[PDB]
Amino acid sequence: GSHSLRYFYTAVSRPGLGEPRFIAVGYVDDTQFVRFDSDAPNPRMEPRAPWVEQEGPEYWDRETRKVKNTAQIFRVDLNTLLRYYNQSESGSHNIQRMYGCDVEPDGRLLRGYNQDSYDGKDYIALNEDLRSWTAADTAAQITGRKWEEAGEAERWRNYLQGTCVEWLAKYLDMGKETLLRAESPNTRVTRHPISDREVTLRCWALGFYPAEITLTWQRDGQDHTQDAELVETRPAGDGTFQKWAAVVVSSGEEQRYTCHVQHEGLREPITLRWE
Amino acid sequence: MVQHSPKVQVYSRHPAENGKPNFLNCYVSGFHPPQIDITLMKNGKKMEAEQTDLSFNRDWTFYLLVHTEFTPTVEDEYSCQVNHTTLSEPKVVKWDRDM
Amino acid sequence: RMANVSTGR
Repeated sequence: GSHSLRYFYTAVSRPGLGEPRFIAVGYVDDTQFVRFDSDAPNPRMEPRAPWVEQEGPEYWDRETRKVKNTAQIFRVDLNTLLRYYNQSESGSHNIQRMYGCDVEPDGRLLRGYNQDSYDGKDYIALNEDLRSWTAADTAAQITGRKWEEAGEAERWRNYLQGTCVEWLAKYLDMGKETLLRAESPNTRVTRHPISDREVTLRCWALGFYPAEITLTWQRDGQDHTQDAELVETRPAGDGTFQKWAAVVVSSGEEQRYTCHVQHEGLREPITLRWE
Repeated sequence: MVQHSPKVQVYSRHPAENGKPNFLNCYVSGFHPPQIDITLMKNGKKMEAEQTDLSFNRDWTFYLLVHTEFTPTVEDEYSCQVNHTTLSEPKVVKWDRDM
Repeated sequence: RMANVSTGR
């Protein structure tokens, strides 16, 4: 189906102690593949996936050069916003940026995006047309006018339609053995008595990729997902994901309940019940 | 000043089997601001662990994974302790092999 | 590949 290349920047000021802490992380779909952390004597862009290790020194030097320059602009940006908002230097502040491209199965662009924050709130965002900006407050309006004058939207449009899509295709081919093959969930129903009268039935989905999944419960062939407790999809730690959904049932009535699992890896959606 | 309190999940990578090596996870998400204290514990005492690179969701809220290898037993209690500016006291979530 | 360094806010 659809695929994405995405980057996430975070900068956190450190009052009275030196330069801001800057973190950059890159993702292809749900898989992280690059990192940068400013907290090192000589920090570099680094691999976080086996399939990107192949890239030569040229690649790593260019990414490192770009990320280090970005870290410096984020440092000046934090200082600039202290002036815009008339805020004390003594208090810590933070700025985030996330951007990326979503493509169709054949490789063609579906959408490009870019957004900036300040202290956990929307600051400025590139519009859908990739030609204009939406500013969230009067400080962001200063930035907006500045970026309009500089022709910033054109550079983003060039990157998102060009470099972003092209390199995503390269990444997908480089790691086709992992990125392009869906990993089906291992599924089971477990039983946990609460008392002689009540019992918890928990439906497990383990070790799946990608993260998107649907867990639903039925009773007597009727939907009762509204009664279930569903945990947020969580990382297993090895690049796969986990999720469960549980219902409290009357003891003796467990055969009336069915858990249904839908995931991209499954040729057929599975329905399970307590054995 | 727009803040969000962290959600916390504590869990193993594979289904727990007593005396068999495994991996213990503390997944913390939906929080702002980014500074946070996340500690995995064995019997109320800190385990030395690892914390993933800071990342965030579309709503700007951050998520982190703190993890270490562990071998579950009948007797040992595992937990995760989370401290954040939004919280009145440390959030302590016990590990339950059935969740 | 990332985008190149942005213009200041």
